[PDB]
Amino acid sequence: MLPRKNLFSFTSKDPSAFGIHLAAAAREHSVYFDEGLGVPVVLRGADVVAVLRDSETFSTRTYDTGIMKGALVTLGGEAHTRMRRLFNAVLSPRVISRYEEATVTPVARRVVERLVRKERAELFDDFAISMPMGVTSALFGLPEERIAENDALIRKMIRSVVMPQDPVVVAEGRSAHAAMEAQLREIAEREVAHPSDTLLGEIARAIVAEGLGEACEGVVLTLILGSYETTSWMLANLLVALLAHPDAMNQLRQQPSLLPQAIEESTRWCSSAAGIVRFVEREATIGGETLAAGTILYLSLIARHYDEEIYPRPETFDIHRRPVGMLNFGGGLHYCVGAPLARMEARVGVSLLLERFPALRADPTVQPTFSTAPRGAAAFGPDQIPALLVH
Ligand code: HEM
Ligand SMILES: [Mg+2]
Repeated sequence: MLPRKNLFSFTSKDPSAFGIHLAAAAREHSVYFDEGLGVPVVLRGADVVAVLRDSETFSTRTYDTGIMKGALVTLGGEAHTRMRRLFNAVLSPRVISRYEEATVTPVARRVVERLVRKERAELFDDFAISMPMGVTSALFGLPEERIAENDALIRKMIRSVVMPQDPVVVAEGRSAHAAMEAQLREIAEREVAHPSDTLLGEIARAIVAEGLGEACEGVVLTLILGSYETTSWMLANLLVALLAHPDAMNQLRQQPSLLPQAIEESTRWCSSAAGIVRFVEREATIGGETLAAGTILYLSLIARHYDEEIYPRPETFDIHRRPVGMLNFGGGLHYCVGAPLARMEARVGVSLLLERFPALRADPTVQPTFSTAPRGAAAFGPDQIPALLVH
């Protein structure tokens, strides 16, 4: 018997209360069975890093189902190394800067332009969502007239990865996947005679450089599923961090090149990634508790961020902290391959929003709530981001 607690149902109006709560609980026990999640959880940063380091004992087997079967994150050993090299090549710094100029800036400009005559915004709906809706179709040569349809298809895929059990929902994921696959096949087949300038174009060419033909559609769908919702929760909590710290927002105006390190601090102070899951391949012990072969284990990617031994005054948002060793993108073998795109999109989007709305600030009349199921999503974050845009 693990000790048992219910820490993930915690809600609050204070964005830092949950990380405080987890770090307090971790002082009491690192490993505990969370009755709200239904699984054992590892809290302490050192235990989480240790689990992530030992991929042979703690695998990604639980992910290897439905539309995720055989995908990058499910892979270990040599299989992962080979496929990971392909992904790394299509998200390298040259590619990131290329798509900064060709795709993300134009999209960010359009998104921000829409707000220009308005007095208020709810920046989750009006920015955090809008960014990846525009960026994903543009990156992958998907038609503008299908953006809503494809949003619904992707949300259905994502639902199926969250509800691996339910065979109707999985079945709906599977169908949505096949419609996306058909659009993306059609686009990928055109690349042979008419190579494009899109990212889906660089992928089709990288598949050949590694001698694969691994489907182009496959790579693209992995990137879509890994970015489409994550991006919105990262943007959402960046905006929270900025709008909640008018002293910091003042410093950023004075010195715009501080934005990247401000982003790094937003990801420590208010990470959107609550946790990830591992499969215990052979009995092991972590923080003194025994974990039977076959256990499904949840790793907190937040508690480390609030451990005062690692980050002093962790409750305080400091844009000069320059923190490292955050867990928001994971650690080890499966460390997020998309992190360069996420960082860039956050920087580009937010810089454009800030420069366009000198008066941008929190709206004092609405009290967002923070939870680990905001609007049902698998994230940590606010239910809305009410802002004032004028004077
Ligand atoms: C915006 C914020 C993002 C966050 C917070 C996030 C977080 C994560 C985390 C925690 C993992 C590790 C999963 C595990 O170890 O179980 C991961 C892996 C991954 N992420 Fe992200 N990510 C984000 C953006 C993206 C983007 C933009 C892409 C695609 C462009 C993407 C694609 C992936 C892929 C493919 C993997 C698997 C990597 C591997 O197994 O080698 N992510 N991400
Ligand atoms: Mg790091």
